[PDB]
Amino acid sequence: DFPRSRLRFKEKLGEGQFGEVHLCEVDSPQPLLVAVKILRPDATKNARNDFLKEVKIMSRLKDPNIIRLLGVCVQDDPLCMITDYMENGDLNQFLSAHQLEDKAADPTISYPMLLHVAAQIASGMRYLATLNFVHRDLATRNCLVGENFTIKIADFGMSRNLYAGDYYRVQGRAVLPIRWMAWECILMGKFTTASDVWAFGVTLWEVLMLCRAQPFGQLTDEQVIENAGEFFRDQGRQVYLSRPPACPQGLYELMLRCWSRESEQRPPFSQLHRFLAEDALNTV
Ligand SMILES: O=C(NC[C@@H]1CCCC[C@H]1CCOc1cccnc1)c1cccc(OC(F)(F)F)c1
Ligand SMILES: [Cl-]
Repeated sequence: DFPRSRLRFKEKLGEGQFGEVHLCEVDSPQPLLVAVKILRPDATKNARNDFLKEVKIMSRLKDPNIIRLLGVCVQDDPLCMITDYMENGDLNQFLSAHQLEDKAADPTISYPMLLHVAAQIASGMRYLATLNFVHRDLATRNCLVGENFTIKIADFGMSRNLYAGDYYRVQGRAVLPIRWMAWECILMGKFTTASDVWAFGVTLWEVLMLCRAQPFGQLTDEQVIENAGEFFRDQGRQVYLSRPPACPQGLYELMLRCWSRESEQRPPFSQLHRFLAEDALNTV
């Protein structure tokens, strides 16, 4: 554990439904920067409950490419969660500020580095699958970036105003990231490792687009939901995300397998990782 007195709050990183995140300095660990989530000023009973469960969920997760809990605060202190500061923020903003390098002749990013980024996400999901842990909301907006393009999968929740358009809302219902969701998820509301594979396909599409466009960006929420119906009825009228310019055809055919109607035919994270780390290198 860790005493709240030993933290030096420095600035504000973001706001959540039941907490808020600050960049803090630690002088006497056991100039070290860390990210700390604490209760919001208007902390409710229900919010303290969700905060404590977040700590329990996060305490399961121990992998180089998954966010890790470095510690929590002593019991009689006001509640806190401490994790590594990821200095380049979320992956969506980060990739947005880069463009594909022009090998012929603003920071840039090469195709092999994009593969490297995608492969780390795949490895993190490989780990989650071994725990039978289902993420439920994989997307570039929920990945963090550290030094040297290191990537860690996290989960900000669905409340950030910046990504409001990524979630479909109906009064009294669960909030749904429908443009990342497998057809069975949209129709029946339930999430599996196989639907995480589907979301990974979309996330891989994002990375290869350098996050310059929303998935199915020219279609409405209602058209995206109706597309799930076309997967169900299986009469060849369903549509897919198109091949990104940075994406060679061999890699795109792997993306497409992530959107197979049958869950069993979607590739496991072990195979996705192997392709991204090895096979995709002869397509460079
Ligand atoms: O990520 C999760 N919760 C949010 C986390 C809470 C602790 C304080 C930091 C904050 C993220 C922002 O962190 C920053 C932000 C900016 C710069 N550096 C760090 C989470 C929650 C449940 C399950 C989970 O597992 C997996 F992701 F697998 F779903 C991950
Ligand atoms: Cl948060």
